[PDB]
Amino acid sequence: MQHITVRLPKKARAMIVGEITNVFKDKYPIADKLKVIPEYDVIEQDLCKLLSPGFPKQPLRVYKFGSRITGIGNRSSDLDLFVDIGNTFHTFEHRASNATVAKLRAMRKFFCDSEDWRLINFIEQARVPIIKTCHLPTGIECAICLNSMGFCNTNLLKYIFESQPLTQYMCIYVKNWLERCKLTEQISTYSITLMVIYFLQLQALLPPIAMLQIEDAANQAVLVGPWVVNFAQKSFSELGLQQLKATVPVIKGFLRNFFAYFAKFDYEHFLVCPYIGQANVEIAKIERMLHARYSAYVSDNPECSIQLKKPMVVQDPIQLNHNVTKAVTKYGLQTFVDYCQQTAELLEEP
Ligand SMILES: O=c1ccn([C@@H]2O[C@H](COP(=O)(O)OP(=O)(O)OP(=O)(O)O)[C@@H](O)[C@H]2O)c(=O)[nH]1
Ligand SMILES: O=c1ccn([C@@H]2O[C@H](COP(=O)(O)OP(=O)(O)OP(=O)(O)O)[C@@H](O)[C@H]2O)c(=O)[nH]1
Ligand SMILES: [Mg+2]
Repeated sequence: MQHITVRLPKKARAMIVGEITNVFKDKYPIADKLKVIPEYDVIEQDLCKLLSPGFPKQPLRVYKFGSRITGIGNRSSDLDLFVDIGNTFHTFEHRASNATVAKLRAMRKFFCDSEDWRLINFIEQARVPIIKTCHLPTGIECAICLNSMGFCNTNLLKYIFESQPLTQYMCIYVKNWLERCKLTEQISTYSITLMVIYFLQLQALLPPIAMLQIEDAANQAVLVGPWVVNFAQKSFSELGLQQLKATVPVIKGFLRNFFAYFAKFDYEHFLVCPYIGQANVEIAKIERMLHARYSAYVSDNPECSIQLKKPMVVQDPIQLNHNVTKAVTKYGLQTFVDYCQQTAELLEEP
């Protein structure tokens, strides 16, 4: 019923009204530690040893990505892995090719037969097909794919989080909030990460991604199909952006404003747009504001444009044809908005 507000789940309410310190006391130091632990080298080595024989004359490289690597993971987080077999890094696949699916199918048997791996699930129908498998010596669940784009946006998030740590604290908070609100079926960890990034861009605390991707005599694009996946690694001092120390008061204030902002955002006409990094980016206008490679890509592939006829539009800042919240329904959006409203209220000072 659209005339009634969806009540914030008690599990979320107890954590919000509870101290924000308890939300980080343990979570931030764990997340920081998990950016680099020796277990990941063991996983990398075991994965290469396992898979090389199946692809004998081909280069093979493992790329770690996802929340562990960016610094918002916890001990139960998966480890996301991109296996590059035969220099596919720079090849864009909107949906996986038959050749990609064949390689993933071949990889399945290796994990099945190995004593060191428990095959959990082989997901073939997804946008990004993945093999979910537990590395038994470490106990870490690995999510293995053949698509480089997540690794690319992981390196962007890592730069953002390291340059402006407030961002990372906020993402740890909002990730946990999403879980306690039971919103993860429609809004992913990565979606809410992009929302935090966009919010802070509007506070002049983060640069637009477009500004990091100027193509001139000094800087050339790394391309994955039509997408520019590199970025200038400028100091924030050179960018002219201040770098805050995240304290509990500071985080609490930015979080209240975050939820207040997305509580009142006009999802019918505007999109969350970390590429442009400015306020009030119109759904009606975004496609004309993108780089010429986008226009050329869609002109040749009109079925592959960003999906804008959706309740909630959050555009990936690198894979510009991807609305990462395209699965949010009308009622799921109302639920999100209602939860944001109630959360910002509980974060007010007296
Ligand atoms: O490289 C990736 C990409 C995505 N994912 C994660 O896989 C999960 C499922 O991905 P989606 O949320 O996109 O839903 P889906 O499987 O039905 O595929 P589409 O609707 O987009 O067509 C999501 O939680 C995503 O974050 C990865 O783990 N690795
Ligand atoms: O829509 C999507 C979803 C996911 N991804 C890419 O897949 C990465 C892994 O997608 P995950 O679903 O594993 O999320 P996450 O690792 O960021 O956080 P967890 O819930 O696992 O702790 C994401 O961090 C992103 O790089 C996309 O590129 N697009
Ligand atoms: Mg992950």
